[PDB]
Parts: sequence; C-alpha cells; structure tokens
Amino acid sequence: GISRDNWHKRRKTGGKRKPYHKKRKYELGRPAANTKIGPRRIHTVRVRGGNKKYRALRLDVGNFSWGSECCTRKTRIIDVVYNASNNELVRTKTLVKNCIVLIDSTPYRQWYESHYALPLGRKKGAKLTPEEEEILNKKRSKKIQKKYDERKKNAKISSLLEEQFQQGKLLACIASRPGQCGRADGYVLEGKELEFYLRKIKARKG
Amino acid sequence: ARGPKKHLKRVAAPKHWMLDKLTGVFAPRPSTGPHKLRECLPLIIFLRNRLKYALTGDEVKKICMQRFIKIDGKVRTDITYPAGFMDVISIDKTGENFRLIYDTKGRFAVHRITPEEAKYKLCKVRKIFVGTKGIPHLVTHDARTIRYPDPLIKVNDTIQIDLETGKITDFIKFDTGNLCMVTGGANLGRIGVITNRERHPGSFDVVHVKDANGNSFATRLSNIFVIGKGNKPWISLPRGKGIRLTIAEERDKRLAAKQSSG
Amino acid sequence: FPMKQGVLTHGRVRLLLSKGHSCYRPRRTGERKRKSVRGCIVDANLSVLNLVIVKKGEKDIPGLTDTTVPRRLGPKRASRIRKLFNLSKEDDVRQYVVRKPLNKEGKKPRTKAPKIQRLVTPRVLQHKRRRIALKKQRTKKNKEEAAEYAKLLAKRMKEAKEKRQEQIAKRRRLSSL
Amino acid sequence: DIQTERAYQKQPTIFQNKKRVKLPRYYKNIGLGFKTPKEAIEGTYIDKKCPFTGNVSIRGRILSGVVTKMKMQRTIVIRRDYLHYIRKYNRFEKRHKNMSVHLSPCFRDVQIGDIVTVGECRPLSKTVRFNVLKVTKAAGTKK
RNA sequence: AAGCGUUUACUUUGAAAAAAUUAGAGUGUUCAAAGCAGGCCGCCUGGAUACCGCAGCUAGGAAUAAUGGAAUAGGACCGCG
RNA sequence: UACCUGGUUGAUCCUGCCAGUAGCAUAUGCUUGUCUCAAAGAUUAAGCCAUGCAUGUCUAAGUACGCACGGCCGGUACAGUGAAACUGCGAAUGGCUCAUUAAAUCAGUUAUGGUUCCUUUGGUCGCUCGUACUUGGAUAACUGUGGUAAUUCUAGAGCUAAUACAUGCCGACGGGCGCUGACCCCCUUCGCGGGGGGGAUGCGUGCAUUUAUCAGUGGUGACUCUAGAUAACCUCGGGCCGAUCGCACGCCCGGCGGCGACGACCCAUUCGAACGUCUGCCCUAUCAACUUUCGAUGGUAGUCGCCGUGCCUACCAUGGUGACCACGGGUGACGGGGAAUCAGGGUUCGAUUCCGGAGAGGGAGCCUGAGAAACGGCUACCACAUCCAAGGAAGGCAGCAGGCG
RNA sequence: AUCCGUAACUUCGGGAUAAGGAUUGGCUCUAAGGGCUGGCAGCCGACUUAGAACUGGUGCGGACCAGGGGAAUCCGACUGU
Ligand SMILES: [Mg+2]
Ligand SMILES: [Mg+2]
Ligand SMILES: [Mg+2]
Ligand SMILES: [Mg+2]
Ligand SMILES: [Mg+2]
Ligand SMILES: [Mg+2]
Ligand SMILES: [Mg+2]
Ligand SMILES: [Mg+2]
Ligand SMILES: [Mg+2]
Ligand SMILES: [Mg+2]
Ligand SMILES: [Mg+2]
Ligand SMILES: [Mg+2]
Ligand SMILES: [Mg+2]
Ligand SMILES: [Mg+2]
Ligand SMILES: [Mg+2]
Ligand SMILES: [Mg+2]
Ligand SMILES: [Mg+2]
Ligand SMILES: [Mg+2]
Ligand SMILES: [Mg+2]
Ligand SMILES: [Mg+2]
Ligand SMILES: [Mg+2]
Repeated sequence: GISRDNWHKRRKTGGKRKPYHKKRKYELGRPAANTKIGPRRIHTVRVRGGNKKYRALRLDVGNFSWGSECCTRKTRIIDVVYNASNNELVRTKTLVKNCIVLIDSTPYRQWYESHYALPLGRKKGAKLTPEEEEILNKKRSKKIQKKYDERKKNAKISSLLEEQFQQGKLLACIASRPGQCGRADGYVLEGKELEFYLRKIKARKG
Repeated sequence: ARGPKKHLKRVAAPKHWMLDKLTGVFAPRPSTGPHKLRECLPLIIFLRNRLKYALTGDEVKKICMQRFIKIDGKVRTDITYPAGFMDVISIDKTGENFRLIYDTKGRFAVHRITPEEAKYKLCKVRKIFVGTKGIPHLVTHDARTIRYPDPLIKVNDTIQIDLETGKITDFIKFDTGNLCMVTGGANLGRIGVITNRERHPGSFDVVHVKDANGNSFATRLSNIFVIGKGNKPWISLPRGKGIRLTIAEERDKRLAAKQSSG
Repeated sequence: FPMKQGVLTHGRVRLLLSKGHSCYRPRRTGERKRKSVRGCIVDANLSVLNLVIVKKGEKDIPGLTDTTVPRRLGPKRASRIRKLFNLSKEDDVRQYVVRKPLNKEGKKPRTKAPKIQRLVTPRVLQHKRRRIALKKQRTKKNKEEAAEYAKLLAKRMKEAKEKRQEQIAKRRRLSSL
Repeated sequence: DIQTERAYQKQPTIFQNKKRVKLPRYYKNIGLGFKTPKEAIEGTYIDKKCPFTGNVSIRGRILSGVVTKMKMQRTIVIRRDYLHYIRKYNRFEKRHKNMSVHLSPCFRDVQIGDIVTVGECRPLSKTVRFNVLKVTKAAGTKK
C-alpha cells in the first residue's frame, strides 16, 4: 500500500537509494480519516500490536476546556473558521488538530450563571419567561450571599470573550488528534491567542 | 526474520553452559522468564549435563513431569525454564537444595546448601516504580515486583526475600566496603570488597572492587551484585571463593595436589 | 455451481468469500478465496431448485407429509429442556431429560442419556464461593499490608524528623561557635 | 518579533491566560554539566526544537565540530575533522563528515569557523539528529 | 569523600567486546587428525588462557606535533559606592 | 627455512621478462589392498519439474445423545475409551539459495527520555455506590435429497453443545470524600455588620483513554517522568471489574471451605522486532559537477504511522553534497567472524553448516494473526504448464530424494 | 495557448514550433501581484497568474483563426531580381 519508509527516496547528497527489500508491514501508511461535522460515525481499525484506533468520519461534539476557570464541557461544534495547515480544510469543513471552531456558548453561560450569579451575554431588554435562570440567580441565604459576593470580586471577563458570549459562539482550538483517538477535544481561546486568531480571521475576511 | 526465534544452535549457545559440539545441531533454547538468554542456565542442562541424573531430554521431561524439581518455591514443569543467578532448586526425594551461584570461572557451580539457607535468597533490585495510587514498587533482577518496600531501599540495593511468603526480610545498601559478586563479563565470578565508586553522566558508572588477596579490578555496575556487609556474606560460598588466581598458580595447585595424592 | 443470496443477477458471478459467507468453508484461519456462484433470480439456467413447504394445503402428499421423521437429537441445555417441558426455575431437569434407547443384534439393549450442560451443581457453587473467597483474601492482604506500610512509614518519618532535628541542632551549634 | 507563522506560536507547557488580579517562560537544565545561557531565560523567543526550551532531550553522544554554513534557518551545517588510520600504509588521512545540526536561537553571536559543541538527540528532520549545546568562539576575532 | 579546573593527536591500564576458527593448558581417541573428556579404591576433578584490526568509554603521563590566552587592555586579582 | 636456477652474447656485466620451484582449490586421466573423519547441482540455468514426503496437535482439568467399543450399582444428567467435528495454539520456527543490494546490507559502540511486544514469571484482578442456585439462539460432527466431466467444490431440510458469538446481575455495601446546601444553634454590636459550628435533599465519587488547569511521594546527568488535586469525555465498528473446568471431600446451626488448570484491563520481566548516533567497503574521471516546486535541503501547522522524522500534505526560505572523489557506471560483489599463501609487511578468497539481511518464476496488493506484505496463505497481470462435455477447474521443489536441460 | 521534452549535424549563431507527449468547457472558491491620507489604521481603483472542489453522454483553441512530419541525394550559400 502507501508506505512510510526512508529507503524509497533520495540521500542527503542527492543520489538515489536502490531497493534492497520490498514494502513491509511496519512501513505502512493508511488513507486519511478527514472527519466532517455531522452525526457521529466512528470506525475501529486494528493497528500494530493488536491495538485499536478510532477513525472519526463525522463528529459534532467535543469536550472543550475554558482554561481561566478550569471548567470543561461537552459542546457541539457547528463551524470551522480557521486552519493553519490548509485553507481547503476551512472550505471543506474538516476537523484536524489545531483547528479553530465555533461552538455554542450555552454550557459556559449556564456555568457562569450558576457560579457567579451574574448576567452573561443577555442583550438588554430580554427576560426569561420560564423563570428558571431567575430562580438560580435569586433566592440566596444570608451567609452564602457573602460567598457569592466574594465570588463577584473575581468575576471579571474579557471584552472580546464577552462579545463572543453575546454573539453566542466561542472560538475553540482543537488539541486532540481526531482521526487517531476519535475525540475532538480542545480549549477555548483567550487573550493574545484570541486576538491573534481574530486578527487572522479579519485578515482572511477583508 | 518475520518474527521471534524459537530454536538455538549448539554453536550459538553461550560458552558458560559448556555444551559439547558433536552430539547435536541445536541447543536447548530457554523459555522466556525472569532471566535473560545468556545469563541463565536451563533446567535440562542443570539436570542432564551437570548433575548427570538423566541421560536424555526425554528423561529430563520425565523427571520434571513426576513433579520432583522445585525451583524457588514452585514446581516448574518445563525443561527449558530459565534458571539464573541466586535461584534455589529443590529436589525432595534426594533431599538436595541447590543454589545457582557462579563458580570462580564463568560457569555456574553445583553448590549444595542447607534447607535453612534454601528458605531465603538474595535479589538485586533494578528500579523503583510508583504505581497507580502512590504505591512504591521494587523491580528485581528476577522480575519480582514487591510492593510497599522500605523507602531506604534504593536503585542499586539488594533484598533478602522469603520463598514461602514473597516478602522482604533484610536489605544491603550499595555502599563502599561491602562485598561484591560480579555477575557478568570478563570478571564473572569474582568476590571482593568495594573500594571505589566512579560516577559518570551519560556514560555508565564504574566500581573498583578490591579482592581479599589484594587483586583490585574495575567493573561496570550493571554486572555487580553485593552479597553482604563488610567482609561477612549472608550466603554460603563455593570452593575457590571468587578469587581467580593466576594460571601458573592453578597449574601449581593442580600438580602439587596430584603428586601429593599419587 | 451453487446459488448465492443477495447478488441480484441471473448469470454467473465470481466473488471473494471469507469466513461467515455462504458457499465457502475457510481452511486456514481468515482465508479468502474466489468462488463462482449463480444469480438468485430463478430462470431456466438451473439444474436444481430447493423448495420449502411453509403452509400445508388441503391434500396430503404421500412423499413428504405422510412419512413422519422424528428428531435426531434431543435438548441438551437445561434451559432448553425447561423451555420444551414448560418447567420452572426450581424444579428438576435430571428426571425430565430425554434419553435415547439403543438396540441392535449382538449387543444388549441400552439407554444412553446426554450430559446436561449449564446445570447448577455444587461444584459450580463451590467455585462461585471460591472466587469471592479469593476476593476476601485479596482485600485482607491489601488491608494488612497497607497497615504494615503505614506503621513502617510512620517509623521512617519519625527517624527522619529526628535526623532533621539533629541537623538543625548542629547548625545551632555552629552558629553559637 | 515572534509569531510570524499562520498558527499561534506558543510554548505547550506553560499556561498564559490566567486571571490577572510578563509571560512565565519555561526552561530546564540540560545535563552533563552544560550551563544554560542567559538569553534562553531572558528573551521572548520560542523554539520547540531548542534543547533548553523545547520538547527534546539530549541522550548518548556529545560531539564537537566547526561551523561552516549558516544559510539554513534555525539550523546550521557543521564540519568534523578526523584522521583515519590505514593499517597497510602506517599513515593518516583527512576525512570530513558534514552533518546538519539544529542551531537554537539562544546562541546569537555565532560566526563561521566557531568550534561548536553538539549533542545526540531524537531525529528532528531527515538529516538533523543533533542540538547545539555550547558555542566556543573562534581564536581571536574579539571585535 | 563529592564537584570544577584550554582542547586534542600520542602512549599505558581497565571495562565492553557472541560462539565456531588461530596460538595454547590439561587428557594415552592403542598413536595421530580429532573430541572435551576422564582417573581411583562413591570420590576427585577439568571443560582455562592469549588475540579479536578500525571507531567509541574510562583513569595515570605531558617528552613530540597542532591549539589559544593580555597588544584600539571589552586583562586578570584583593576590595568599595 | 628471511632460499633460487635455465634462456638475449664470440664471450662478460646489468636492466628486463619468459620458463621452471613449492602450497590452497576446481575439473580430468591412470591406479587403488586396510581403517577413522569427511566436501558434495555454488561457478553456466534465482532455469523447468513428473512422483512420494516434509505442520500439525488432548490433558484428571473447553465441548461426547456416532453402541465405533464397553461396566452393571441405575433411573438423582454425564461409569470408562474413543472416530469425526466445533474451539484454542502453532503454521511468521526450522530448511534452501545468494538473485537484488556499494554508507545500503553488515561489523564494533550507543539509546528508544521517540515505540510495539503472543508466551513465561512477578505484580494487580469485593477499591466503582447502581433470573444470579446461572440468561439468548444459531452452527459443525450425526440423518436425509442432490448438482458438476472434475477439485481438500459444496447447497437445501432436520437436529444438538461451548472457555466460539452475545446479554447481564446478586454481593462487597454501611457508610465515607468533594460540591449543592434547604435550615438550625452560639457570641458580639442600637442596628446593618462580623466570627465559629452542625445540617435534610440532590449531583459526582475504581483502574484504562482523551483534554484542560494547580502544586511539587519516589527518581534520572537531564521530562512535558511516575504519582497527587479539580473539571468533564467514555467511540454502540463499545477498554477491564470470571454467567469456565477437574480432583480429593470437610466444618457450622441452608452457609462457609483446599490443590490447581483456563479466560484478561493495566505495570514490569524475557524473547525480540524496527527506526536512529559515530567509524569502517572493490574498480572506474574515456563519470566533474549532482539533487531541486513529480521533496531536492530546512522551518511552521497538520494527516498517517506503534512511535521520532518531508513519510506525506499546505505555505514559506533556497537550500543540501562534492577534487578529503559527490553523482553516475561496472562487479564473474550478500556483509562479518573466518580460509590459503605466508619472515617482517602484504595479496587473494569468503555462495558454503555460526550471526544478521533478501527471496520463494517476475513485480504489485491484502485477510487472519502479538509477530507476514507470508507464497508447503490468498487476490490480479506477464512467462511456463494440466484436465475438460468448451460452460469451467487447478500450479509454484533457490525444502528432502529424484528427472530434463 | 500552457506544462514537459527536443536528435544527427554545424560556420556553435542554429536546426527548433525539430521529432514525441499531457491539458483546454461551465460554475463556485482560495492565494499572489497596488495607489491616497493620517511594520499600524482608514478610503479606493485594476487586469492578470497559480492552485483546489463540483459538474456536463470524454465534451471543451467545440464556429472562426490556425506549421503535416522525419531520413537522404543533386544544384544554388544566403536576403533579393
Ligand atoms: Mg527463516
Ligand atoms: Mg605496513
Ligand atoms: Mg570470539
Ligand atoms: Mg642484443
Ligand atoms: Mg649462443
Ligand atoms: Mg612463473
Ligand atoms: Mg581388519
Ligand atoms: Mg573391513
Ligand atoms: Mg542450479
Ligand atoms: Mg553466483
Ligand atoms: Mg551485478
Ligand atoms: Mg551478485
Ligand atoms: Mg558469506
Ligand atoms: Mg520473505
Ligand atoms: Mg526455480
Ligand atoms: Mg509472497
Ligand atoms: Mg515448496
Ligand atoms: Mg516457508
Ligand atoms: Mg530537420
Ligand atoms: Mg555525393
Ligand atoms: Mg538562391
């Protein structure tokens, strides 16, 4: 098949290596996974040593970490915006490692409303009619209102992150190798990372 | 080759087994186990070629399948079981306990011990591993994974295990002045006190060991095994006592004893 | 050449066949081999058709429905014997197992019974007690060795604290000197 | 300065987006008595193939050569000289082997003809299996 | 006792160096080529050792051949603000 | 044993080659009484093969309703051998040959802190908090209808088991650990305030994988090492947490008991395998420049791989080797330990029983399996070749003997 | 038209578009090649070049435009008349 080998190509000086053996089973490559966004389709592949590798082919959710507070959530991936390797992987939505994806901000919003009891996103004018978030924000005890007030001192959020929570989509970088283990885990971008990737997205848009 | 090797040639056999050339093309390939290929000596060679109890390998198979041979506290029914250094082979009907100690040469020696000595043995640890819940582990030379050890036991130390329970009793720490069995190389079989330790970053460390008769020699630590504190061992010693006197002195001790015997 | 289910032709088709496929027996473990079969659509290009009567009609054919052929073997699994004889979970299977008579010339008439598989015996009950007794022994070994290492580590910590106090006292002696 | 590529160039070890009320730089000791430079700690560059601030370990051999080419980026070509002995003609001969060695950007004052110390590591590319550990400057050339 | 004291080439020791082969210890295969056996009224023993180019590691030496120091003094040293 | 002689001339002294002289192989001729060892289709054809054999295997301990034998103590299943067959393991070892191959293989030295690893051995295997006195239905061997000219070709109908394929719980297990925290209690203050406790309900709470954050039990010359704390994920083409088997047979007032064998997540050990670091290979210049967007030399980010790597992909830089012989070509070259001749130096050979590599007519691709790009495994094309009813089937002796050339 | 490749011979300029191959349509994108004002920001104007995907009955310089080629012999060098 498609072999991974050092003998099939030239030397350092420029001469050709002549074949002293044929292709082996350890000198083996396989076709690419190239997983998409959709309903989950993971195929197992037996590899060297009797082990398994999980080829993802369509994959929608991923366990994304918000590193400033150390709180990861399983979140649906809806769009791929930036990829440093190939812009064809941006055009055809393909998840590899170090992709920039857009994800739903609702689990991090629910965690922030449960922990710091402050509004997040929430364009001014709207109120919740099922009233459940209002119940979760209100109804505090006297001694635990002190604890939420001490949490409120360290509840400062960045402006670009706050605008992304207001829009509803967060930028996340893929950290796990998706065609190998089958998961599409990663981390939400913050700070200079977020400024760099938003500058690259703005330069691509124009 | 397309996989692992299963045969062993008689020419490709190691020299300390002292197998002869004319009888067979193949050598008994040892099975996998607690010891390496060229460090152990198989049960078929220990039973047939050294003790001369059995004539053929079929007779060796009959002896090991009557459940007579008891290697270090468990009956092994394989003729090619790797019996390496500090292994205790027990035979119940003859009442014979044997401890596989090297001779003064490179070969192993037929070394008779008491049952009180056969109840325990000594093993050098190789590394300390931290298990899945913060549990210290010793890795010995014969692959014995003993957990919850004494934290003073370090990388290059030896432990006096018990055969009936598989636990440690005492330990020798690798210090200067202690005894030294040399387990491998050109000085295989030497016994002497440790006089110097030379550390090396990257390259492997070396130890200068002084013999009881004053023959100092350097040896890398990978083939070094301490057997006790000071000049007092914790095991029994074969004749020769790990000296390696010169070939002229060996000729003298042969010829004078032969002329005295007559 | 035999036919094959699910090929959707009427001619002859050569196919790779492996373990778990029709019209092929694997000789080596995982052996694949080309075999030549026919399409499943029934046409005049056939020697044999196999027919299985599902519903019995009005008339009685003397070749098939008249000659009644019994089972060759009887149920061996105890759960299948319970399903056959409508048995409960506590009643006996040993009395209601089906045994076969054997008779021929020269030999005496015999009656041979099958070995009932998956029957709850005191040997299986002893093994079931045995592995949980081994679980008990492992947990007791863990508790005793953990307590022994706790006492040993407490002793090592006390001696290390004594050594640290001796070192700090030596530092105080050097500072006073 | 830095981060002139497509992806965000960063050190994978340290986390740099923590809650505030200078980036914490990761470095390590290399071993074998080699002193780490001051610029590898002070500066704001990164390099994943640096033996001080990267994911590579020095193992086995520690060799030396002389620098003859600095046209490649983040790596240099060195030249080793040795005298091979033929047993028939009891003489020597000059043979050279020019290996490609990854040059970490902590060593900035690097010219040609400098006696450089290299160390064996994992293969970072097709021909590079060596990192630069310390750079001795050539004889003279103090200006 | 541990660590650092221009770098080598050169010389010596030690380790690591598969066995089979070469030199060679012992041994009446009736001798020898061979083999690792064998010998005594159960015991006594041997199955060594030398060499293994070249390259790599290590510790002594600094005679010989390279290699630099300080010369717009961006030099060491003992101290200071 | 560091060795010479004849031949140019009418005769002499030199250079100079030829011829003798003596070994090791290869063949051949003549002759041959004894005995111990002993190479042996390598040189040309890694050319083609008739025939027969070379990898199969059962223990008290995975399945026994084939009377194929066989015991009488039976009715509380199976006494005991055992054809065949399912399941597991081996078949990736050994043997043959040197075709290809010139920093390649291979030899010495190294590391995997850059990776896998069946078996064996030593560790783990009630750590998880939510019908078990044992769950489901197919199937081979057995019976019965056959198709073809023909295969180690197989189908349909009946049946019947698993340590084959799946599902899945009782127990440990009564309580702890982090968070939610209704609410309650105590002191002080005019009072908001401030300090210290207890606490219903619910959520998660074992090892393995993945991702992110914090601190720094045991180590290394050196980790982004092992371990610890938090947050979650958890692949339906699902990571383990026994729905196994055999021998002696006891104790307690139905429940507890041994010696083992077998099945496996993970960590070591062993057998290894594979990539790498440095050094080393015959002749040729009538081979002086070679490689290079069809990877050539590096960087960044990925795919894939067991892992490190232009191995591959996208974008960049124009780099890399060479008169110290690169590149190209030839080899009547597998490399080495080694063999012969030998003063001291060398020269020639090494296909050949030991180690490593490559291959099964020539390439290419894949299933199974820990391990193969395996050929006494398949799948296609080319060369060679068998039977045929002309629709079709079957092959790989550079294995052991042997046949042709 | 674009990308390869191009021999004998020679006056070294040529032969040469030698010879011999591949691609060409539509649609939807990506990248690269710039000015004015106050390594950065804002505002604007141009045609090209390269690459990818999808798709049509393999059809695509779809009409038009638009070299058949190679090896030799004789004569005249040639451009020209
Ligand atoms: Mg083989
Ligand atoms: Mg010489
Ligand atoms: Mg040798
Ligand atoms: Mg003349
Ligand atoms: Mg004459
Ligand atoms: Mg001659
Ligand atoms: Mg006679
Ligand atoms: Mg005779
Ligand atoms: Mg031949
Ligand atoms: Mg040949
Ligand atoms: Mg050739
Ligand atoms: Mg050849
Ligand atoms: Mg050879
Ligand atoms: Mg092969
Ligand atoms: Mg052939
Ligand atoms: Mg093959
Ligand atoms: Mg064959
Ligand atoms: Mg074979
Ligand atoms: Mg022409
Ligand atoms: Mg003419
Ligand atoms: Mg004219």
